[PDB]
Amino acid sequence: APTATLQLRVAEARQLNPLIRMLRLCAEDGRALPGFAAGAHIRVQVSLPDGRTDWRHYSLINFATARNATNAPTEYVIAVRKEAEGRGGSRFMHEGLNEGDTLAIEAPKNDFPLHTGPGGSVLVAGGIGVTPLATMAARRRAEGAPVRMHYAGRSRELMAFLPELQALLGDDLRVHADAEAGAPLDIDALLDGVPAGDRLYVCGPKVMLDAVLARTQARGWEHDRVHFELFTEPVAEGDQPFEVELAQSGQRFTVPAGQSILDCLIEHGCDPMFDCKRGECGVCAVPVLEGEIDHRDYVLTAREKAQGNVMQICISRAKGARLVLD
Ligand SMILES: Cc1cc2nc3c(=O)[nH]c(=O)nc-3n(C[C@H](O)[C@H](O)[C@H](O)COP(=O)(O)O)c2cc1C
Ligand code: FES
Repeated sequence: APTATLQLRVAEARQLNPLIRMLRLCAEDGRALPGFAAGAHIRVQVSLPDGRTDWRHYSLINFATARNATNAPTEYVIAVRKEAEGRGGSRFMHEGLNEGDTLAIEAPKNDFPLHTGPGGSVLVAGGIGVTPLATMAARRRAEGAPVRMHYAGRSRELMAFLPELQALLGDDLRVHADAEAGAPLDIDALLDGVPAGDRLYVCGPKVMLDAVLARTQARGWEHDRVHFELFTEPVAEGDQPFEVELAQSGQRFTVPAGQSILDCLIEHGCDPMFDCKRGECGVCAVPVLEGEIDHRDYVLTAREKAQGNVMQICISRAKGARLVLD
C-alpha cells in the first residue's frame, strides 16, 4: 500500500523570479530515472509547518526537442510557485529545501497526456500552469506537429520561462499579461481562433479551467478535444458541511467543509474507486439518487451534469445540505 519512492538530491535551485523557484533533481549516483511522457508530474515529500510530512504534485519540465528527450532522464525539473498563504508545502520547497538536500519523490504519473489522434495542439497556460504545457510544447516541436501556446498571467514580471518558451515557439507563443492588457484573457476569442479539429490543453487555476469548460461544452466540442489539468488545491475550499446518505445501507455521514466526499468515505472505511482525485479521470463516479449537485469536475458532459444522476465525489459537493448516493 505504501507507494514506491525515489530518494533524489537537489542538484540545482534557481530563483526564476521572487515567487517561482526551479529545482533540478537527480539520483544520488546520477543513474537513469523512470521515463515519462509530456504532461506527467511527480509527487514530492514536504514538511508542513507543524512538521507533518505530506506530498505535493509538481509537473515535470523539459524544453529539449530530441525525440528521446524524456524516455530515460537523468534529472527531473520542476518549478514551484511560493504560496505565502498556502498550506506550507510550497513554502517548504522555497524555505526548507537547499541544494544538496535529499528529497523523497514518487515515480512520475501522467493524468494529462498528449492525444495521438488527428489534430494540432493548442495549449492554454494560466500562471505556473505553464509547467507541463512547456513540456507538451517541446514534444510537439520534437514531432514537427502544429502547436500554439496561450500563456496568461497577471504580470510579465512574475511569469516564468518566457525566454525559454520564446526560443522554443517563436510566433506560436502568445503572451497575455493582465498588467499590460488592462483586461483578462479573452477566452472567447481564443476558442474562436482554434483551428478546426485542434485539441486544447488547459492547465492552471480553477477559475480559468471553469471558464474554458463552460465555453467548450457550450460549443459542443467532442469530449476528447479538451484536456484539463487542475493545479488549485485544496479542491475542498468557503465550503459548507453536508450529509451523505449511502442508499445501500442507510449510513449517514457528515462531510466536513474541508474534506471531499471521497476522503470522507475512504476515512470512515469504504473502498471507493478513485485515481486522480481532482475531477479529471472520471474513475470516482457515483450515482446520485436525491439532492442537487454542485459539479466541480472536468470530465462529465453537460448532459450528464444536467440529468443530476451522477457525480465525481473527489471534487463535487452538495448544492444543499444532503445527498443520497447509491
Ligand atoms: C497534477 C498537479 C501538478 C501541479 N504542478 C505544479 C507546478 O508545476 N508548480 C506549482 O507551483 N504547483 C503545482 N501544483 C500545485 C501544487 O501541488 C500545490 O498545490 C501548491 O504548491 C500549493 O501547496 P501549498 O498550499 O502546500 O503551498 C500542481 C498540482 C497538481 C494536482
Ligand atoms: S478520482 Fe478522478 S475524477 Fe474523481
